Amino acid sequence: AEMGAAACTLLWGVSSSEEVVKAILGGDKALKFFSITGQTMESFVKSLDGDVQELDSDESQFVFALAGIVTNVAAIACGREFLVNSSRVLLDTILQLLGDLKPGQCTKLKVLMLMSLYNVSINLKGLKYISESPGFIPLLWWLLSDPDAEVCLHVLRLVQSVVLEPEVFSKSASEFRSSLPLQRILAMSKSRNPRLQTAAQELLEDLRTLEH
Amino acid sequence: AEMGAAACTLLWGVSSSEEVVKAILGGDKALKFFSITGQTMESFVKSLDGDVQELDSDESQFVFALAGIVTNVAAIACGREFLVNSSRVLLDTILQLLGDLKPGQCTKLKVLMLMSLYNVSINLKGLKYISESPGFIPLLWWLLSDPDAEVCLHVLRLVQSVVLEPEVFSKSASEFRSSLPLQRILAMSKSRNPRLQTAAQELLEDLRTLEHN
Amino acid sequence: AEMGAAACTLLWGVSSSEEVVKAILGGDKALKFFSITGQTMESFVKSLDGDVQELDSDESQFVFALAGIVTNVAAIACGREFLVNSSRVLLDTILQLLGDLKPGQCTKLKVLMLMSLYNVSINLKGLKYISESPGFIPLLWWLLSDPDAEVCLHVLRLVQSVVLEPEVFSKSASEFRSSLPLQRILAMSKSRNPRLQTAAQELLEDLRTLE
Amino acid sequence: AEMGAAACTLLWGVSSSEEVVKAILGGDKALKFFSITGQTMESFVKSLDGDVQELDSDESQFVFALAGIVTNVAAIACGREFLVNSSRVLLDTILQLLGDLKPGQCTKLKVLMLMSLYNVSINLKGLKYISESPGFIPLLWWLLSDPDAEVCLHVLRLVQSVVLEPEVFSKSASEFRSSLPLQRILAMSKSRNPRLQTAAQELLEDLRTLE
Amino acid sequence: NEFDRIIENQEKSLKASKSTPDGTIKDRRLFMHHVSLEPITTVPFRTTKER
Amino acid sequence: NEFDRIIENQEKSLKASKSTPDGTIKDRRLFMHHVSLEPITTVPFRTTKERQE
Ligand SMILES: [Mg+2]
Ligand SMILES: [Mg+2]
Repeated sequence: AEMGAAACTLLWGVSSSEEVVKAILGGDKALKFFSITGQTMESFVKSLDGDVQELDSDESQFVFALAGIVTNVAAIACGREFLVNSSRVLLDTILQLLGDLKPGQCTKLKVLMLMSLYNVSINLKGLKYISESPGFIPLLWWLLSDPDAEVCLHVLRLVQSVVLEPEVFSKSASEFRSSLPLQRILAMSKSRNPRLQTAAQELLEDLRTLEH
Repeated sequence: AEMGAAACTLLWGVSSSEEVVKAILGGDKALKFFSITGQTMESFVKSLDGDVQELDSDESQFVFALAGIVTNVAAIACGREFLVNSSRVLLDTILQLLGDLKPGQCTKLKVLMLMSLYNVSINLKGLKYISESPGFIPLLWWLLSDPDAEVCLHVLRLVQSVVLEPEVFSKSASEFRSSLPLQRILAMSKSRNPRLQTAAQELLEDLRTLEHN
Repeated sequence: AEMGAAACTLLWGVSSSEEVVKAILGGDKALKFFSITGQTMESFVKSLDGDVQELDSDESQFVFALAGIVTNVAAIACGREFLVNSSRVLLDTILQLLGDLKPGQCTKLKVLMLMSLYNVSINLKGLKYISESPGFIPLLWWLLSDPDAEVCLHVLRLVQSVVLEPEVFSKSASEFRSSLPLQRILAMSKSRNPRLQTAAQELLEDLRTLE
Repeated sequence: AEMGAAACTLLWGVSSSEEVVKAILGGDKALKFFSITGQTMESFVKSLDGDVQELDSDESQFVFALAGIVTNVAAIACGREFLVNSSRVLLDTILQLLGDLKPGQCTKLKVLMLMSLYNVSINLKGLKYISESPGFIPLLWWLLSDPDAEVCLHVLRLVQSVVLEPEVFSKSASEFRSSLPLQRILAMSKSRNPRLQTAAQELLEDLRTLE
Repeated sequence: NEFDRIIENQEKSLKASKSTPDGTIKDRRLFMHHVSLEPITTVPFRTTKER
Repeated sequence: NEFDRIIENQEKSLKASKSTPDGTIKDRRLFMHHVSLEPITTVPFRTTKERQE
């Protein structure tokens, strides 16, 4: 339990290098690593119906290392490419767990998960997969109602990534912008948190730029 | 349980890189990792009531990943340097577990452990620490009584390593002439396995040349 | 054609590195490199209908590069591991093509193919997969009736690899050894080709040692 | 066709390593590969009927792998050294294909090609060769009339490399200053995106300052 | 380390650019006239602060 | 390597040993008292158009 999280934390540290990411891609075949990662993350959040955060514990540290590794892998071009081809079930689990986590519950896990979804959205197929996932727009609205500013920032960063780049750019992406919580984005553009204010400011400038 | 061994196995794979080994020692969490590694290896050995190992699902693969990582870390100059400064208890555990494991029992674990002791011996302080450990010479001649050729090869390689520093070898004098299994090393210098044959041949050359020079 | 073989030859050269081999094992996902390799090798031997090898050709060196890359991948522990888990169809194709190629036809291709099978046999599952493949013993007999000494040498090296190691040992391996062409191995043990004579001698010692 | 692009794509992946680039150059088929590379790239561009930038399903992925490999080789000191000494016909082909490709056509190919010319310009002889090529300055301005920002960025990066080291700049100065577009480069000095913002800003602090 | 231009102004160093099959083909062309989107690389938590 | 025993003999060099998950677990233990089986690494053909060095 303690040994498992220590190994995962070391792996999270070394996964910041492309060379290590290439080496973990391929290893998932005989270990089922990305398949069992989603199961471990799913098992963790389902184990805590109550309690907002059980921090410092080796159980949370283990899943933080897991989401941190998924983010660091997705940060590398072939890593996000591998995830959207092989580990679509892990992406499903991340998207599901973000909607299953109530506001204020496991804030650091939600940020890490949102950072991996932004990274996979850099890949063309990964953007298609995330945006076309069930209840995606209701999820964006749900995550923006979180009181934590860092969570809101990473939802806006994902929304900006989805807004940019043609999703055919005809009426599929035109309807997407209309369905955003524009009232909340404007409230966050006047935020006292400077990182959040600038993210909502930049997303608003992008939304206004693409307005017909 | 399954997730823990999968992460250890990935770490074993990437630990073959110097760049990854430096990054492991650089992160302030390696010291905890190496202290609990020895405890996990000790727990695994004590849990075996002989038998064999039956490639224990994510149990043997977990301790093999652990000994594999310790070996790959010690293979790097700053890794064997870190181990002899920070993880001396892990070295104690490796030496203990080698004597605790019966001949023919967990052969793959013994070669991974004997490989890491050779690698740490490459470091000057690491050679001092291993050679001055309690029943070190009785442990060497006994590990030679193992029927597996790969174990015998790595014992000879470790013996050659201490033998190659006649300053360190001079502290462990008398028992090196009294208890050495000259007959088994001689038999090894006639094996049809060339790597085992020349290891024993080269060790015999150095043993006979030190007693006279 | 010419460009395809030049790129494959370049890849064969760099595939002698473990670092390059690890990097090739992920690529097989998006572009099925080992799946299309077998198809290209299968297509090449099928194309030699009423004819034997042409050599110095752009098509000859393409499939040599393909079988050279499969060998160099299998030479690395995780490469042979990957092949027996992911590319079992490529192994099937290699074993099939060895039996489909008539003696004296595509000698350099048969040697390269026999070298990759020896390498995958180093992996425990790879040894079971090859030895339990249909018509494997008749194939060993067929390949030993090849006049080329280098082919015979690599068949004996594969046979030696199969003979060594448990393989249950309870008449599962006991019957494998008795079913080999011991007369041909004996004739090759007195061969005038020194590399072949020593392989048959070594195999004969191993067959006598385990008898 | 499919097999050729799969091998080229793998080679593109592993060519990001200096150790692989050294190993490639130390190969008998290396001079052949880079000679036929230019021919394959030339053949590809002389097939486009407008259509899409790339028609995809290999062919385009084969030539993207080819330009990607040339870029990754030139990124290594001995790789750019090799190219200017051995493959100056490939450099001629890259420069030709950049002028042959109309604006908006094969944008990803143009960026990869512009990246390899910047990389070879890091080598002293490589800078001399590119800057002294026919119609080089008219090519730089034609490429800057491309609507794609990434193409414009890599043209500015090459221009900056040429204006740095004033031995080569104080030779084609009469051609660069009395032809430089002040309605594209001056208008491009906009804040818009930061990597383009600084690309033209750094160029302005060197091109205008000639005193 | 010999035939290449080793510039004196360290602040205006020549830096070569490498490409990848997935980066060039499977990724979105995110260097645009708006801004460039770039990946996030996370680093483990340093809980209980540094000593 | 500030530490590390740097031996005064060239042929008696200390050489470190690294391990791999597949080499250690998925491979056959082919180092025996008979002989050691080892993989073959092939190198490209130098075509029947060999000029010189
Ligand atoms: Mg749900
Ligand atoms: Mg057939």
